Amino acid sequence: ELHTLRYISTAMTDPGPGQPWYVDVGYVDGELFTHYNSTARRAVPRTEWIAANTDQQYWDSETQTSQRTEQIDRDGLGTLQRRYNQTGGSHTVQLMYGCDILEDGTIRGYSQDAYDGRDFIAFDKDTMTFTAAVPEAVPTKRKWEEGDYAEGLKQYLEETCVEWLRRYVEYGKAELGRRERPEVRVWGKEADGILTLSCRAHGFYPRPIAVSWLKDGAVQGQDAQSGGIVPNGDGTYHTWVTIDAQPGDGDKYQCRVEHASLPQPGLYSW
Amino acid sequence: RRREQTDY
Amino acid sequence: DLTPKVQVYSRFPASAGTKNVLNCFAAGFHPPKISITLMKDGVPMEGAQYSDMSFNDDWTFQRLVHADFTPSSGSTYACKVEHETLKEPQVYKWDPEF
Repeated sequence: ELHTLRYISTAMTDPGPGQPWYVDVGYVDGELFTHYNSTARRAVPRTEWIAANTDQQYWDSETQTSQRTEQIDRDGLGTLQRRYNQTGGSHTVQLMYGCDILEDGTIRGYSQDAYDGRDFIAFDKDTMTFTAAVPEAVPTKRKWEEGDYAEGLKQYLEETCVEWLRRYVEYGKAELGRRERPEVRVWGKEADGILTLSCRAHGFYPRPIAVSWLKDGAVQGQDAQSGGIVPNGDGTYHTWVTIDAQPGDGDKYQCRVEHASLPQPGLYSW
Repeated sequence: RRREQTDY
Repeated sequence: DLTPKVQVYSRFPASAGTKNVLNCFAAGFHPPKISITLMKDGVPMEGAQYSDMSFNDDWTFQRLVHADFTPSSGSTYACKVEHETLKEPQVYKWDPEF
C-alpha cells in the first residue's frame, strides 16, 4: 500500500463514565491526524502537518459534517434497537471507510458498518449495492439503495477521498517519510531452572519491524513469544520478543532487529 | 475530508 | 465478549533519574467500555493522557494510556485494567529492566 486514508467512528450507549458517546478518528498512512468527539463538539488537528496546511474553513466544514453524522448515529442507535427488540442494554455502532492507493496504482474503496461487534452492512463499490450481513440490515439496505447515495459514495471513495489523500500525503511528506532507529535493550532473568531473555525495541518508525531470537545463528521461531507491535505516544512504535533457554546459554543467543532505518539488520547480545 | 452520511 | 490484551512499557529504555514516558496498551476488547489507569505505588499516576477510541479491521477496540514520569528505585509502577469480561480488576506490573 502506497498511501491510505481511513476514517473510523464509534457510537456507544455506554461509553461510559465521563466519556464521549460518539468518537470519530482519521488516519493518513496509519498516522492519526484528526479526531472528533461528542463532548468537545469540534473536529480538530492531531498532527502539525495537517494544522499548518489547513485553514479555519476546513475545520468548520469538517466539524459540521461530523456533527451531522453524530445525529445520524444518535437516531441510528434507536432505529437498530427497535429492529432487534432492545433494550437490550448497551449497544455499539461502528463504521470505517476510506481509500487505499496500492503500489501498482490501483485504487481500493471500502465502507462498512458494524452493530455490537458483528458485521452489519458493507458497500460493494463495483455493483453499486449494499450487502446486508444480517437480516436486520435489510431495511437499511433498501433505504440506501433507493436514492443517489450509491453514486455519491462511489464518487467519494474513487475521487474525493483519493484527491484529498494525495494532498494529505504531500503535507506530511517529511513526517511520514521519517526513519527512526529503534533503541534496543537485551535483558535476562534467572528463574527456577529456566533463563528468559528479553529483547525490546523502543521508538521506531515506520511501524513494520522484524525482531527474532537466534541460537548460534539460527532463528528460534518456535519457542519465542512476541508482544506484537504497539504504539508510543509520540507516533513511534514499540515491540518485545522473549525466549526461554537453559542456563546459561546466554552466550549462544542473539537478537536480530530488522527495520527500514537500519542499513543492515542489528545484532544484539547479552 | 470526512464524507457526508445518511440515516440507517 | 472479548478480553483485553494488555502490556505495560516505557517509551525509552528505563534508567532511574531520567525523563521517560510510561505506556499502557489494551487491545482486542469488546464492548469499548474499559477502565485503564497508570499507577505509582497503588496511587494513580500524575498527568495521564489517553487516545480517543480506536478499533482494528475486526472491530475490536484498542486504547493507549501514557504519562510522563521519572523512574525511581523502590517504587512500583503498574497498569490497572477494569472490563466487563474480567471478573476482577487486573493489575499489570511494569518491569523496568525486562
